[PDB]
Amino acid sequence: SYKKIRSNVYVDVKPLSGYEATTCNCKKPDDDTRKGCVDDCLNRMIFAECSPNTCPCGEQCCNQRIQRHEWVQCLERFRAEEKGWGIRTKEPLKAGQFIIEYLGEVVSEQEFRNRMIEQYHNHSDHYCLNLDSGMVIDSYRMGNEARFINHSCDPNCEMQKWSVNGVYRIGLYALKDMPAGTELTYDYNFHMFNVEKQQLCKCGFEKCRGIIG
Ligand SMILES: C[S@@+](CC[C@H](N)C(=O)[O-])C[C@H]1O[C@@H](n2cnc3c(N)ncnc32)[C@H](O)[C@@H]1O
Ligand SMILES: [Zn+2]
Ligand SMILES: [Zn+2]
Ligand SMILES: [Zn+2]
Repeated sequence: SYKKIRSNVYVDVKPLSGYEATTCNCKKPDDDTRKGCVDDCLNRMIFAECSPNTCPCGEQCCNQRIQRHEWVQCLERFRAEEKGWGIRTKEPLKAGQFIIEYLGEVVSEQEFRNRMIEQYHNHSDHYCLNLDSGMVIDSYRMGNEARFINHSCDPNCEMQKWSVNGVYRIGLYALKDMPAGTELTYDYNFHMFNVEKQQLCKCGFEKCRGIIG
């Protein structure tokens, strides 16, 4: 239970990326149906999204996925085995594919530490990612479906920090091909803000670490 938000809620923090000037030099394809900025793209290489009114490809550019909230419509919440409630795809997914933005409240470290002590006592789950410079996307109360995605020691998805119009935002990308019905997973230890509490890992993998965080 949470409020669904279409976009992040900025509380007491602004996660400015520091860089702004972005022009591709990767060129428009003549076909309307063929995508513009692919793996060559200068901006994509530094994990920055193109700006629509400056990009050499304009509307052909597929390096604006967060900006344009170009999420996938497969995602389905389901009764996960031992893990509670998880999320899978009804449709096959290819590697490198943008899946969903991770949404929530953007809060400072002290604001989150406050919320942890003041409000998130005797809580069995942990809904938040490190963003930047000790800023946190908290999704305990507000967020999207990306909050139901479980941990794996062997993940098929990955949280990527992007500069979008001067602002850092986190997007979920596939690491491998995934067929219909398969649950989405990522490695928490990377992104999850270090909390004193530890949890047994039920990801069910040969070389499972046995612990989360
Ligand atoms: C961000 S929530 C994920 C959604 C959660 N499954 C639910 O039902 O709301 C993280 C919590 O899910 C559970 N969880 C996620 N991955 C797990 C795993 N690999 N093994 C056991 N529990 C897991 C843990 O209780 C963890 O605190
Ligand atoms: Zn480009
Ligand atoms: Zn572009
Ligand atoms: Zn594991």
